[PDB]
Amino acid sequence: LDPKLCYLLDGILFIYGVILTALFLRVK
Amino acid sequence: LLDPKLCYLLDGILFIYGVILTALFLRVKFS
Amino acid sequence: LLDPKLCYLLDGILFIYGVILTALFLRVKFS
Amino acid sequence: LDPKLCYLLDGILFIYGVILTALFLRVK
Amino acid sequence: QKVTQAQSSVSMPVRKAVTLNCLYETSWWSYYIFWYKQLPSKEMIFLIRQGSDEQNAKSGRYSVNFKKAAKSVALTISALQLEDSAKYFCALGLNTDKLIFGKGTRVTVEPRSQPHTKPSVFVMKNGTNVACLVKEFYPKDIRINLVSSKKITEFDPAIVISPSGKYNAVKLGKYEDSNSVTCSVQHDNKTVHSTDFEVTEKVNMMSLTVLGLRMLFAKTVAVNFLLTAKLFF
Amino acid sequence: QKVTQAQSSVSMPVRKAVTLNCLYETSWWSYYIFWYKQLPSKEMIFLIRQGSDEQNAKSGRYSVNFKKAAKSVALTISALQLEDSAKYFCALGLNTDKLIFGKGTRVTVEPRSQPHTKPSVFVMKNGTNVACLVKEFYPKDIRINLVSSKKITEFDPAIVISPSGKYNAVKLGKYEDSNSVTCSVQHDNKTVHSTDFEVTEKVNMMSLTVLGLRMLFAKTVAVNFLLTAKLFF
Amino acid sequence: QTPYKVSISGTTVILTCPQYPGSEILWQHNDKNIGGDEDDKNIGSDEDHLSLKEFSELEQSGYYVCYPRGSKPEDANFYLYLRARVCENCMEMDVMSVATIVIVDICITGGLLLLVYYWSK
Amino acid sequence: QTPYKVSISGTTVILTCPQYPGSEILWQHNDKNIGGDEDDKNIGSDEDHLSLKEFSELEQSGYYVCYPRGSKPEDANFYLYLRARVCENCMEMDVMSVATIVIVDICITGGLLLLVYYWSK
Amino acid sequence: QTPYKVSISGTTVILTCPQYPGSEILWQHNDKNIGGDNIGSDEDHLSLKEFSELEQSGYYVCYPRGSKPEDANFYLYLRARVCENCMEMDVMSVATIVIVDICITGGLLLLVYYWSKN
Amino acid sequence: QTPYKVSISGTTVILTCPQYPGSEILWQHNDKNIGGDNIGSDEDHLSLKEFSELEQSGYYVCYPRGSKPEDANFYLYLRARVCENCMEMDVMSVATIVIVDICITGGLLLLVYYWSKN
Amino acid sequence: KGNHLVKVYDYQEDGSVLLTCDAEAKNITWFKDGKMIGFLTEDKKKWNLGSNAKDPRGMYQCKGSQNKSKPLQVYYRMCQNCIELNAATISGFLFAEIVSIFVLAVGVYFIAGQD
Amino acid sequence: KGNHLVKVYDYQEDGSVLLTCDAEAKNITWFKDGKMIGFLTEDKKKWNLGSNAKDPRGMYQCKGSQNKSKPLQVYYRMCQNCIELNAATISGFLFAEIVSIFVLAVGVYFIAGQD
Amino acid sequence: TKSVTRPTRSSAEITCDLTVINAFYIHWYLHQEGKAPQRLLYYDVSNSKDVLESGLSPGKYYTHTPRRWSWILILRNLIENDSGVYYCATWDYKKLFGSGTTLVVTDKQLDADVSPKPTIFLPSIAETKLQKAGTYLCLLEKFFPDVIKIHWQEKKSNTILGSQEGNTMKTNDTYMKFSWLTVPEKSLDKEHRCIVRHENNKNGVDQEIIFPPTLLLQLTNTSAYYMYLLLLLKSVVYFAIITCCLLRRT
Amino acid sequence: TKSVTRPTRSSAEITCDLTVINAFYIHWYLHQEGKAPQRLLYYDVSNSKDVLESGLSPGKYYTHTPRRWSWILILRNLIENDSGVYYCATWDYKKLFGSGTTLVVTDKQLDADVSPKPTIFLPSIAETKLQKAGTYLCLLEKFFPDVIKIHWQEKKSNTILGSQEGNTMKTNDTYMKFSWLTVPEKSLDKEHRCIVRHENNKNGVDQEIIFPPTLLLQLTNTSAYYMYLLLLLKSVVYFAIITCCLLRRT
Amino acid sequence: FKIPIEELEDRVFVNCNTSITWVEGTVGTLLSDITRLDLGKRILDPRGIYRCNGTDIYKDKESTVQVHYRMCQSCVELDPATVAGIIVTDVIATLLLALGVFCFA
Amino acid sequence: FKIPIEELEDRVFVNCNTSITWVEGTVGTLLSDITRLDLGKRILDPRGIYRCNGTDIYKDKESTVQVHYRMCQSCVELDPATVAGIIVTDVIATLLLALGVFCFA
Repeated sequence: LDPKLCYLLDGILFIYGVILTALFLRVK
Repeated sequence: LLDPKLCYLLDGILFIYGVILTALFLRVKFS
Repeated sequence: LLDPKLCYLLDGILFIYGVILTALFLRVKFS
Repeated sequence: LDPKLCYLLDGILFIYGVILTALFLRVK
Repeated sequence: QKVTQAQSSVSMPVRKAVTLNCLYETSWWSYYIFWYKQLPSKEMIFLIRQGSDEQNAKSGRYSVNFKKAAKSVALTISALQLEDSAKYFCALGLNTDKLIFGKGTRVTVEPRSQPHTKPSVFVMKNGTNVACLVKEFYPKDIRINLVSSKKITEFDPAIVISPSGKYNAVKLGKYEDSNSVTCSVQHDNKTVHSTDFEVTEKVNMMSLTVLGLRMLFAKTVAVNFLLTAKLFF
Repeated sequence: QKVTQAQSSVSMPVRKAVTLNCLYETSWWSYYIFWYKQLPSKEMIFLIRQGSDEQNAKSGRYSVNFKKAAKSVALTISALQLEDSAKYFCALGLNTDKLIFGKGTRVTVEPRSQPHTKPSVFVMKNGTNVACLVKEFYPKDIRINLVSSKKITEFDPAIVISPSGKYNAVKLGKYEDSNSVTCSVQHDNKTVHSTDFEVTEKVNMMSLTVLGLRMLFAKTVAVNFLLTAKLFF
Repeated sequence: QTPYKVSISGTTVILTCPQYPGSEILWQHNDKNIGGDEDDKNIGSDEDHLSLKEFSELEQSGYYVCYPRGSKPEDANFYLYLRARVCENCMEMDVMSVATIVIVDICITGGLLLLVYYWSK
Repeated sequence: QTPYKVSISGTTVILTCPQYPGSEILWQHNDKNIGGDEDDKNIGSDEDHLSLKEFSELEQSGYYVCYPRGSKPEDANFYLYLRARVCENCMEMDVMSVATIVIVDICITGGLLLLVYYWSK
Repeated sequence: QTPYKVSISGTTVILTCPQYPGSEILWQHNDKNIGGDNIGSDEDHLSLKEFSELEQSGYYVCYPRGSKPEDANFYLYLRARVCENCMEMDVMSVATIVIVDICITGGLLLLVYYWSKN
Repeated sequence: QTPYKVSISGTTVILTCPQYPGSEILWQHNDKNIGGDNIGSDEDHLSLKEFSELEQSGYYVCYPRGSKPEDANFYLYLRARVCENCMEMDVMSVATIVIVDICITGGLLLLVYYWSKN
Repeated sequence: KGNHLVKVYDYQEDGSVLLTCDAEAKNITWFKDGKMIGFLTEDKKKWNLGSNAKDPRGMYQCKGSQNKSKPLQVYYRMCQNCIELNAATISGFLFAEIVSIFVLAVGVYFIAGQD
Repeated sequence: KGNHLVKVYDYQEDGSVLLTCDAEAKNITWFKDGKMIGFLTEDKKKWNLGSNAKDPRGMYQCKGSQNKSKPLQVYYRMCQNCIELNAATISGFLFAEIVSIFVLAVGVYFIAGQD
Repeated sequence: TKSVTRPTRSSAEITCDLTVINAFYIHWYLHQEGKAPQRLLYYDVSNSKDVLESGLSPGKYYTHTPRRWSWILILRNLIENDSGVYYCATWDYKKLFGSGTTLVVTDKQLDADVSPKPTIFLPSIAETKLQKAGTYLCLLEKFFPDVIKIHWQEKKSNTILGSQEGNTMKTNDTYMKFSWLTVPEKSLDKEHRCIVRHENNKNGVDQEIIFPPTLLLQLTNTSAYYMYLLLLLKSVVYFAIITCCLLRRT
Repeated sequence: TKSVTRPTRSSAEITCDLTVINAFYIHWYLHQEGKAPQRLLYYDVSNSKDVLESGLSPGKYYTHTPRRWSWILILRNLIENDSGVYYCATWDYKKLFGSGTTLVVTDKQLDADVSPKPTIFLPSIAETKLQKAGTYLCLLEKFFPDVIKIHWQEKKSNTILGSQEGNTMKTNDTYMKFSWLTVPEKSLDKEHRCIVRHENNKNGVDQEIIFPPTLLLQLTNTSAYYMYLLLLLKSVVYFAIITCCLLRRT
Repeated sequence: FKIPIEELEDRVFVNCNTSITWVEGTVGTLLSDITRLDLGKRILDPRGIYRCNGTDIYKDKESTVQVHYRMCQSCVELDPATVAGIIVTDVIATLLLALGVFCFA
Repeated sequence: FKIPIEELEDRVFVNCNTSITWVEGTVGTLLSDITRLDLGKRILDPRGIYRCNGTDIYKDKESTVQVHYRMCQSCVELDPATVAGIIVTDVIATLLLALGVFCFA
């Protein structure tokens, strides 16, 4: 349970980073 | 073994980057 | 006890009202 | 079974009365 | 040295008396005469002993009549019973001596006088063996014939004295069908077959309160409908 | 009709030969001489039979020397073994006839020549009974004395031939203390007492490799994002 | 013969003895006096009444003979047999006594509305 | 007193005996000689070294006394007790020795990009 | 002093006597001894399964071993009537669903009022 | 000659000795006789269920009846560590999902490239 | 008895319980939880608690002319306010709380649409 | 023994196995599957196979001064490359292979839309 | 009493049960059919010698003492005219006798098993109402020595029941007997036995034949009392909504 | 072979085990200490009569045939000079003998129980290392007729073990024997027996003396090692796509 | 001389020694044996006057007994807190319903 | 005179006959009984110099023992094929990431 949480913490962190890069870059 | 503490060293790096782009995106959206 | 016969005294009143409005609604729809 | 039927007879009677009032009143 | 008993069998009824004879013959000057009885299970029981020098010996229900001038001695069994059915021996007779026995007489004791009763027969089977059972009856004139078209064997009846003083009899017989066989009896001029034997004060308030809440809800629906209709006109 | 055997005992070692003598005496014209042996469990076994009209009878390891002019007959047991330790009888002798036996001679067979070995004694108790046990030793000159200040009984030793061809001996003895008793042996000029016998490195690499693949994937996402952004400007 | 009207209201049970309305009455219960004994002041007689309070189904349920003055107790030719599940604040009410309140509630709710409608001139 | 620095690299275990740096040393192991025996050529001494290869946790794990020439073996007042899970191509590395490679990887990946950016004039 | 705590979960009654923490205690019911092995006599718990009213309703006495039951603290009197998978609405679940029903009705009709005025 | 074939399905080990097709054979394990009725001694199969490592790991000898086990062909040495409903990725399932992953990624992104250029 | 005097009389036609202090004295003084919540005169012996349908709990005791008695914790779960939470009440609770909210919301839509 | 000489020594602190040819001779000559895959000098007696974590299979034998011994098929499933295919790995394999393909396809849509 | 069934030209052991301490002479009598009991011999016990009769040579009768105060008469070279009942006797006066032992001397004409074989019966169905009783019947057959004793016992007791036997009728070469018992009313459905003592039984032990004989309405009124009190706190919320929306027009 | 221990002025039964079909004469021999085996008598079996020796009157020896082809010699009025070993014999030539039966005639000088009473021993502790073996010892005592047979058997087998007895030494009025056995190394901790055959052994059955002797982390690191190697062969496919789409602009 | 009113599980009998002649009330049933009467169920409330005659000890005396029962299971426990909290809000609901009818006309 | 280092399931003890005086190293704990010392866990790597005094046989001799342990469970098995195949592609990924940064500016 505790080793498995870090492998779906990085998933929501990858998807949140990609979404907030793609939506930040729409400024031009 | 050293696995459980070692795995969160990347997910304290992606949190830094995620809060950096949320702090950069809130600036270029309201102002 | 008097519960089973007593409960249907309201559902013979709502049937009266329901058939009154169906008889009033069929009149004001066709004619 | 018999005491329970009168408590879902009044439900269809309430809903049928409300629907046939609301649809009758649309005449104006 | 001879002992003679010229009596084959005797038949005497219950509570009567019986004399048994014994002709001894000897050349001694002082001897004893012993009486023995033999049960059908082959047991010899000493009954009475008559010493030939003093008077007549009696012991309970036994008595001995002694004729010293002749050669006759005689046993009396008074007030007979049902277990006086034995064979009786006369014996003639210090630790080395022998007894000289006679050939023995047999006493068969018959029951008393009873009124006549009726048989009331029954029947019982084991697949091929049958057995007519006859219940109590006093005079011994019985005929226990069976009925079957298919006969193999038929042994004789066995009439025996009951503890009531009457008689019972069993007659076996092996047959094939062994199910439609019914025995009959010709006792005492009247035939006996075997076919006659063959044949709550708060539940009410809770329903009243629920009806009251129904009548309140059907008015709080009406007020809301009437005011929402007022909002549109 | 006499059979004489004036030989009390013989002692002969293994794989040697022995002659036993038997002086018979009779007046018949044709007779037979039988030889029997008796085990210590009291069993008679027929060995050999010498008919007094034809030549010397032999059967296996047995041979009979016959002197018809004299009265001497003689049994030979060649190539001796260990179960030739019995008592031997001479008998003299159609279904009704009897055998006339002699008083019997005893043959006790001794083992062969062996080099001398040493005793190696032990001891074993049952609360009050002791028993010195002596292991294999060839010459029979043994003295199995025990040591106790408190002696009650001491039976004799029992020397018996082992299946190895040497000897074993047990000497019982009952005492009170029965715990501080130690047996000794004086066999073959050298005393033997009994006191000398009395005394997680690949799980870590897998987590390191998975972290390395994470750090590669977070750069192969970055290269693809950076070039797809270049495609739009 | 005339009955003994047993009025049971709440817990109070009132028996009436009209067999001797021109004399002074007493009561009995299992050949033992009750009423006119001037103790346990819930019970108490009148010209014909007898009022029993804190009534129970277990005790005080049997033969209630009411006889006048100068009368041997076994002279009367009437007895009662009262067995009552006397209750606390509860009354007998069947189905027909509830529909007659429902219909009156409908005719007093729906008899006001066409009067408020007629008030509005 | 000065320790016996036990350097365990891979499989090779090197003990240093600096207690007599002005003499010629030997070793022992459970009161039995080792080193300077000129057989099983993996082991071998020096001025202070002792290099044991094909090491095992089971055997060669005990008392390693190092004494100079002309010395009775029970004269020294120091012993070792070495018990080692000597491994094949593996080294001790905790958590803190991996984050210091991750941070250096970030600062050598992200220290090139703002230099390639500055090259482009 | 400290009364017997009784707790009725579903159709199963379970009761505790918190007067002696650690000892060997026994239980009784109209002097019919309950304990020693159906029914369960734990270290301080009694687990009366299938609690039908007409056979288990009376005098329960909790006491350690070696002691007389009449020299104990006190008794209980239990007259429970239990049902299968049911609750008992005190004012903890009838003053909770009434609060959250209004704070879920007003927390939805206001959202519909926003969504409809736009 | 022909070795013992062992096959481990899930947590259940099953092994065969293909040296004698039809006979009455027995099985052993550290001279603890296995066969004759848990565990299963078939005509040439042994079905070791619940194969825990610390009690069943050693010397298995397959041989027909009437023969001495030490006069057989050879032995086995088994040190299996099994798990419940698991696989073991050799290069037959790691060179198959890698092939079909690229031939399902390039077989979808090309379809999106068609659907997007239209 | 052993200083256990209070009993409870039950099994009658009506729903009431009665604490019977089996102790010979005059003027028995009832209690509840250490305090003197009641009192009694003569001519009555069994104190009344009410209905078993109203669940009389507590810890009752009495006192005669001698020393005071030992308690008796009465517990009555004659519930009657029990509801049966099977799969036909919690599934008929998601039909009076979904139809009603949707009728109210299809009303409030029109109310705010009129404004 | 009965011409069964090879044994395997195990149960130690480290992960390695050792084939012990219990046969008195000098210069024991090891094999594997009929061929002479190894050899040995003196001063060492137990041939080494490697780690149990690397799964040593085969059919090993030896040979003394007398005739050659009988084999011993070693089988080691100390797997460590096992993955657990329960309902939380095959259902977390349809979330790294659906999100990734949809991110790649929402990229390729824009790539081809730019052309 | 028992039987002995030796063949011709054999030996027979006849033991007597008469146990007497400090006897001096033990006489031996023989009884045959229609004759008298005659003494064969008598055995001195202080000198251990037999004194025979004036009729036969020695080598026929021998008195054996296996234990102290126990005697067995051994007969030798049995002929068919040796068959009868054998007693042993002692003086004290009177002369006690020793219960008899029948000896049967046959020519080995058995050639099969000669054990008594029961074929038991059950009471009729009509007897068991109009008599308050029932009767068993235990027929035995095919047994040779004819010294047989049938007696009935209870299920668990030591009482002898009132049985009523019959005559040992003879078949062509074997025999046959039957016994039967009537039992009263209230001891009827129990177990009964037909113990049969005989010489040619299996294992020596005599046979033993066993004989048969509302809380539903209370919950659905308050599970619907709480629904209508939760549809009545939504109509008041809606009434507050429409009143607040109507009062802003006044 | 067994023993018989009757007193003086008694009777003794001596049976012989020699089973022979269709014999004609059965001889009887007597062997005493330091004398020769002499014939006492012989029994004709086709006529059933004893033919005695020239020394005693009849009334001493009797040959009894209980069954066909079984013979018992009954002695009568035992005197102390009657004690010895008794054989039975038949012709065929040779003359077979019948294993002996010792008869002891005492004056009832026993006055107690004379059964053999074991007092068994256990191997020493020092024997069980430096010899790889152990030895038992089974001492019997207080038994009168002295015809005793000790033999050792296994825990469950029918083998006779290599025991080594001793001489039947005599106490003041009783006797004493001991037997002992050595067993090898790998058959040591099992059960062994010291079966003792004797006449005055209780219930007739001979004695039988019994002798004592993490996998959770390992799977969740490689189930996520193969996911990141399958998200790294999609980023290379996408890198090839964008590189092929960027190189067409150069 | 009273008239014994004996009890089965639900049958409230009337017993005599001479012929029961009904006067006035719930007749119940008859019964086949004389000097008896069945009144039927306990929860039926049987009530009536039943004169009987004398017995073998107290003859020449006509006796009379009324039977009266109030074993109610048709009764309802009216509370002063859930009746006066249903009426006093139903008058409020009626006066609210008579507000909109004004409000239109 | 050495100092015996005895073993429980995980306790690497230090035993003497006279008072242990710690010199230098991992002190572990103390122990209540004299002439003892506890060093604690096997996987802790206890290491230190602990001089002790003589015994009842080898008295007037101060003895000394160092304890040293390398029972590693913090160690990692570095391979020359999955380290040199992660670094040599991470340099490739870094040089690819430093291509687009050129490609913009």
